[PDB]
Amino acid sequence: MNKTYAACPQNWIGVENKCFYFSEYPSNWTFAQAFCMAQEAQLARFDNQDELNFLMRYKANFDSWIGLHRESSEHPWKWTDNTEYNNTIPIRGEERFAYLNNNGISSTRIYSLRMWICSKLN
Amino acid sequence: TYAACPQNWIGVENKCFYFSEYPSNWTFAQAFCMAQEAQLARFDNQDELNFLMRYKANFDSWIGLHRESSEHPWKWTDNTEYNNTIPIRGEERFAYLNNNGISSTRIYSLRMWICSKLNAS
Amino acid sequence: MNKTYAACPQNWIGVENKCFYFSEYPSNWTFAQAFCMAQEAQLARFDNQDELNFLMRYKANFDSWIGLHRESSEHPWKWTDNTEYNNTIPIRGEERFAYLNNNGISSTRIYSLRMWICSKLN
Amino acid sequence: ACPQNWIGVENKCFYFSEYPSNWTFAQAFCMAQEAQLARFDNQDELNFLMRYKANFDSWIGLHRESSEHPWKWTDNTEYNNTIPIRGEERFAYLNNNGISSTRIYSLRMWICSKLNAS
Amino acid sequence: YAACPQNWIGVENKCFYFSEYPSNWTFAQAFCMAQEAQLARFDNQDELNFLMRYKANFDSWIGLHRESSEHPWKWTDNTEYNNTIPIRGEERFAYLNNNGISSTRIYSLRMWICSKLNA
Amino acid sequence: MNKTYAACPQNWIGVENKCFYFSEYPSNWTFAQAFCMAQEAQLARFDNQDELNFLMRYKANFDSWIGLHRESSEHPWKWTDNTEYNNTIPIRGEERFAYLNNNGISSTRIYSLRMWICSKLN
Amino acid sequence: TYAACPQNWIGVENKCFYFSEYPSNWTFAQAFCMAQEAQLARFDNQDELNFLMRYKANFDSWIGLHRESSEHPWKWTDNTEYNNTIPIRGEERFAYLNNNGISSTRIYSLRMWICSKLNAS
Amino acid sequence: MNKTYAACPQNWIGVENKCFYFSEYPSNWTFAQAFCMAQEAQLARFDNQDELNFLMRYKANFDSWIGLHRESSEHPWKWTDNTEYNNTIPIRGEERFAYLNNNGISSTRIYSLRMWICSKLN
Amino acid sequence: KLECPQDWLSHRDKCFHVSQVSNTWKEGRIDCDKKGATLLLIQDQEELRFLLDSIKEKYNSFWIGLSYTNWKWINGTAFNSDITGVTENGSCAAISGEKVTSEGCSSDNRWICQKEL
Amino acid sequence: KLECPQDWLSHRDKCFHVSQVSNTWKEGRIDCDKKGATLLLIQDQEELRFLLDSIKEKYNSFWIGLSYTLTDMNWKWINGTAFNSTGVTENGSCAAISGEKVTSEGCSSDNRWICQKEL
Amino acid sequence: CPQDWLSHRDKCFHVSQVSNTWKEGRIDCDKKGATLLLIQDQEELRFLLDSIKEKYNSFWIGLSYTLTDMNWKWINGTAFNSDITGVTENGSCAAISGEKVTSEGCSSDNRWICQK
Amino acid sequence: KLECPQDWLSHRDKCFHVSQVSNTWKEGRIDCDKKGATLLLIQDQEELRFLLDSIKEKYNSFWIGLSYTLTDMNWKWINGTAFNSDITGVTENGSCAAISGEKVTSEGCSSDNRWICQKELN
Ligand SMILES: *[C@@H]1O[C@H](CO)[C@@H](O)[C@H](O)[C@H]1NC(C)=O
Ligand SMILES: *[C@@H]1O[C@H](CO)[C@@H](O)[C@H](O)[C@H]1NC(C)=O
Ligand SMILES: *[C@@H]1O[C@H](CO)[C@@H](O)[C@H](O)[C@H]1NC(C)=O
Ligand SMILES: *[C@@H]1O[C@H](CO)[C@@H](O)[C@H](O)[C@H]1NC(C)=O
Repeated sequence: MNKTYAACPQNWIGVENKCFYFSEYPSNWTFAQAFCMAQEAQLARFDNQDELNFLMRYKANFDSWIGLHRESSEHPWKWTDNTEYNNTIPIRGEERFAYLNNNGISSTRIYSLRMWICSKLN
Repeated sequence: TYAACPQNWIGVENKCFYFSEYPSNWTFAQAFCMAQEAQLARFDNQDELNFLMRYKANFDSWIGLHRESSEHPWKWTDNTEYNNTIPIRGEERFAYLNNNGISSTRIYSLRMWICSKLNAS
Repeated sequence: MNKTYAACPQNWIGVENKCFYFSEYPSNWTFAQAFCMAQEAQLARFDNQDELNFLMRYKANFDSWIGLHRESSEHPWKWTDNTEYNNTIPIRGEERFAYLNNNGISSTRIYSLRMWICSKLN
Repeated sequence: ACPQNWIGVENKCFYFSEYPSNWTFAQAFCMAQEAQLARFDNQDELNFLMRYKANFDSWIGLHRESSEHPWKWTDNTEYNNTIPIRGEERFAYLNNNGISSTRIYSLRMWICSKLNAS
Repeated sequence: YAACPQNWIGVENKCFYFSEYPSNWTFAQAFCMAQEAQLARFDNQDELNFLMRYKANFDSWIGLHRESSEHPWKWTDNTEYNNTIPIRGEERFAYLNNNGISSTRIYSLRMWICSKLNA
Repeated sequence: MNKTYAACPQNWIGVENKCFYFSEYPSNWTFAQAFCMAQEAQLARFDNQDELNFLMRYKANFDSWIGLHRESSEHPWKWTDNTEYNNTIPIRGEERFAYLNNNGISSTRIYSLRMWICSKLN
Repeated sequence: TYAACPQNWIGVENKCFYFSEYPSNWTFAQAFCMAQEAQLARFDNQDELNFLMRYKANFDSWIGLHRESSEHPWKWTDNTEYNNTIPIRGEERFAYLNNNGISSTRIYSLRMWICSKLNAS
Repeated sequence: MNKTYAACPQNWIGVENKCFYFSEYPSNWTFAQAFCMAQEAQLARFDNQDELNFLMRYKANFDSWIGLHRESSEHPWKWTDNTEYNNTIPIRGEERFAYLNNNGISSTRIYSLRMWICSKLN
Repeated sequence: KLECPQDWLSHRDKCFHVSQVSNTWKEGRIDCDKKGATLLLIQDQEELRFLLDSIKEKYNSFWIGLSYTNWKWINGTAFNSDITGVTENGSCAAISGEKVTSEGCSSDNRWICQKEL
Repeated sequence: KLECPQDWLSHRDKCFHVSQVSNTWKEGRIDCDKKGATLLLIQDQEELRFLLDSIKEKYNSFWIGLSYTLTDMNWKWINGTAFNSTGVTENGSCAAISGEKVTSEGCSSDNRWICQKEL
Repeated sequence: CPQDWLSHRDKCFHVSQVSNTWKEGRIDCDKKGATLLLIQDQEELRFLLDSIKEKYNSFWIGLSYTLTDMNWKWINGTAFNSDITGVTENGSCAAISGEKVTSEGCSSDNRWICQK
Repeated sequence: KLECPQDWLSHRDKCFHVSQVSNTWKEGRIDCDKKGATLLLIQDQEELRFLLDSIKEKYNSFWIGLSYTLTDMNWKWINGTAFNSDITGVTENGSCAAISGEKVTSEGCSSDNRWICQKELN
């Protein structure tokens, strides 16, 4: 071999064409979202079942923030792009912000504390 | 070889951090840090910021970021402009950390503070 | 200034003459203890109130392993040195392995999963 | 950018199996992907392996001639014994307690490791 | 640490081989491949300085090639060469000399350098 | 303090607003010039007496290539910018390429081997 | 990014060194460096020591080493003890660089000097 | 491949089981020997023809100090171990300290300036 | 007469909730409405003295239902000094220490919600 | 007659618990005793087929109440009667369900286990 | 013959340690008041090879192929006769590579042999 | 009467050699003996004024044949009569004299300093 490369920046994990940041401590939705944006990323977005399986596996047993939000309980779920969610995995609860848990995806208020996952394309 | 940080200070990589137990205005906080050959907290990377956010706990705390006015840019205590990685909240002149990230308040307002200096001799 | 120092190795936190390491994911007591020993450390020992305050604070709200064990419910609490614990902060529960929680110090099974704290002298 | 089904951690490229096998097949599988059974060189590498292996007891690149012989990597370089291996067997695997050992023929998930390179 | 094999020189994380006789580009590239290596690649100023210093007075092949005079210079990886040190001559195969890097025919004879990571 | 900075890249020496590189082995003018150009630099240029004094002092007892050249013995000395030299320190010899020696500045053919100084603005 | 050393100072990695134009006693030399927000030179790696030995030319130059007596250990101006990598010649209290390495002399001896400070903000 | 190694520390060159260090500037025998000792090395020692060939090739055209010394002109040449030199390559001159030149090995006084070479086992 | 919610403070015929969460004054009002409450309206000095003695985390500032939109309560009668110690611009009031202080409405602060019985 | 515990598997007049925790065979026996149970005693092929189809995490090995001792030179259940026709090798081995077959493994190896309670 | 040149028959040879293009090789010989090497016989070639020492390098000679003539010509300037240039012909120059005369690109860096 | 060596200074009936090499006073005496000379014995102020005006490198200290010993409690020349104030400006312990600037200074005999050798013609 004559040269080595890296999949992603330091502290990030590479899964094919994506990079992911798994937080070391919990925070609210606002700080999380701000943190990802600073790294030229967004709160985690899964585009296929493989990406979702990776997130669920590596998130360990940490309830973790993802990039799904809704205007109200009567409004549709949207990504941080503002593109609507395909609703493949329905979200539990009657709140505006989505997080991953051991049962799948659940919801809470902007101000609750949770770990977060960032995502960006390599 | 290493060099333990002083009493009441936390050590994080090449820096040394002091988290106050009591609140004050920004002017006193800045004066306090200068007396310890330090400055109000400066974060240069994500690791340093993660430290500050994690250890500050539930204490809204002063960091070394100020503005001349709402229409002026944010500056460190060095007077070097802010990289604006984490855009500060509010339309006020003096920055501090909270659970939402970095917000701002008036001169006279009281908050706890963070000093920061390089571990050096 | 003409020399810079670090107080503790990379990923560790310095409080006076001690270095602390806070886990990134949870594990059981056996792996946690093995991890610390590999870094020429032990599961977190708080000598004074200042050291205990820091641990409780920096650990966020994560139930984290500390170096206190007992042979059985009827046996005294000992450190990993095998020096007996001064019992300043009494440990809750009737289990053999101590861990920090929001209430103070509690007890669980060797097999329970918890975030951990490694500690060593600088 | 690591190949499909592989995870990139720093300058290394890791493969976490979906189906289990013996130590002989596992080693053969990794070699076919221009890789070897997982080697951890630092705490960060070991933490990743332990975290992502989930609840799957997975083979790593550590083998013994006998219970009275030292543990060696697939390079044939001896293991620094930082994390002592549990059991009195010749082939090691990662579990929730750390590292354990079994016989050549037992079925377990595996982990392949290679440098992200050209 | 881990010493490079016999007849090889270790410079940081790389192992280099300087031939004892000359040969055509094709046999040299084949010789390096046999030692789990490739014709010499330099990634920094330090690596290039080593090669230039130890090359001595032997014009030596390196991993740079070109499809034609109108095509870009590429490494054996097929990654294009950053052209920091432009190669002199209008030929397809590069070699190190005292003037820097020059080019010649696949069939001409030169000394050679291999390169591989210490792994 | 707060953070530390570098005046110049690794292996380069900083003198005011300039960076200088001193070779570790000798080479002809062609390679020496090529080397500097690859680092977005040129064979040393001194603009004042302080810069020249530094070069003479740090070059030790190594006859070194600087960025002065002439078309022929009857042509004026020019920098790599093609700006003419101020001739404050006259160059010895009747050759086309300048180098620093223990006496001051001398000249030789393109092919001779010497050490070499690179320079560039910080 | 890259930050230039002041006038008459030489930049080597993250440090700024100053080489005196005249000799003096150790006391004035130490006082001169302090005036420039610096200290009598300290080398932390082989590269820093190589630079000092190379640029000091043929000038016996004061550095930041001292010791209380012949029977006392060598300390930096920080009061941190020296790693003794290059043992100091002589049975005296104040160190200076020469062509043989590092030797020692009395506080009132005239040597040339070298300062050093971090290129810090 | 799955691990990276080095063979020698930074600025050293690996030849078989040895690590040679070639200086960047000249000094006397005393400082040169002191420099090597500080890196847990000694002035260069060649044990075979291959080691000597490497030294002569990489030393370029620099007269470089090695690890051979003798009490007087009438005394035998010894290594820094104090083991006697096999006199395979006879040393030129009637002086007490050896150094490598383009002709082979020559000798001078302790105080003369030369480049140097350190060697230590990997 | 109905009783105060499970983990709220009780005084006279009022229920208080002191937040641990901070945001703008506008966002503070939104949280009280979601809770079926309003921002704090201090009726007397006795009510204030009670709240201060029941806060514990006296080192934080808390939004109240008073804003410079002059100074008006959210109920919404004009304020009578009988005193907001600070500076007036496009300000909102907050309990900072043992006094009512005027701060920027964009600042992040905790708040006190109140429910009337 | 009393029913199986809250989160245990029910089949015939037996209760099963599949552990998520792994250890030595000796430590497996200790965990079942603490639970007021015993290691798994497979009565028939129907019981085995049930367990396999109700495990889900079939990709992990599970200790059972069967061990080989030199004293008897035979495979004995922990109840404790000799085994009658384990695909593997016999030395100082303990049995475990690895895949869809009973395998003999080293008793020092870390493995999960299946506890059973009789009704 | 000059002070540090090789002597054979009624010819002087200089083997360069410096390398460049064939054009630049010709320029160096002219500055020396010499010309590039013209091999008269197999005896002269065998002598040069046995007196080179650095046999592991290639050396330009006074032989080049031009499209205008479609032939190999010496710089004296007689068309070449097989009495053998082992390589390929395009816009090439000859060089002693090993123990044989080889055709190489004239832009390649090579040492040279001057003759007086 | 025979003349001074090839590159030595000539004054009255004395030859001087100023070293560029530095060492202990003991090692300075050894170098003069190897040269068939002795350390400098200043006969008068005229001889001193001559040496100072012929040094050039006034920024260095030079050993002379004058030392203080506890056995005599006096300053003695190496010839070896006792010194007379006809002035050594410094401190006396186990000291040796050296020309530092335009004055004779008492220094530690272990310090590295250059020296002045002298040869008598008579
Ligand atoms: C509004 O509240 C204040 C006390 O906060 C009170 O004095 C005033 O009477 C109230 N206004 C109305 C209309 O009840
Ligand atoms: C022990 O268990 C096996 C089934 O695992 C059974 O066939 C045997 O009869 C049992 N022994 C006794 C004494 O019940
Ligand atoms: C040109 O040189 C060749 C030998 O290199 C020789 O055979 C030929 O006769 C020469 N031509 C003339 C005109 O001398
Ligand atoms: C010793 O030297 C001093 C001058 O340095 C001189 O005055 C004295 O007479 C000399 N002693 C003898 C015995 O010559």
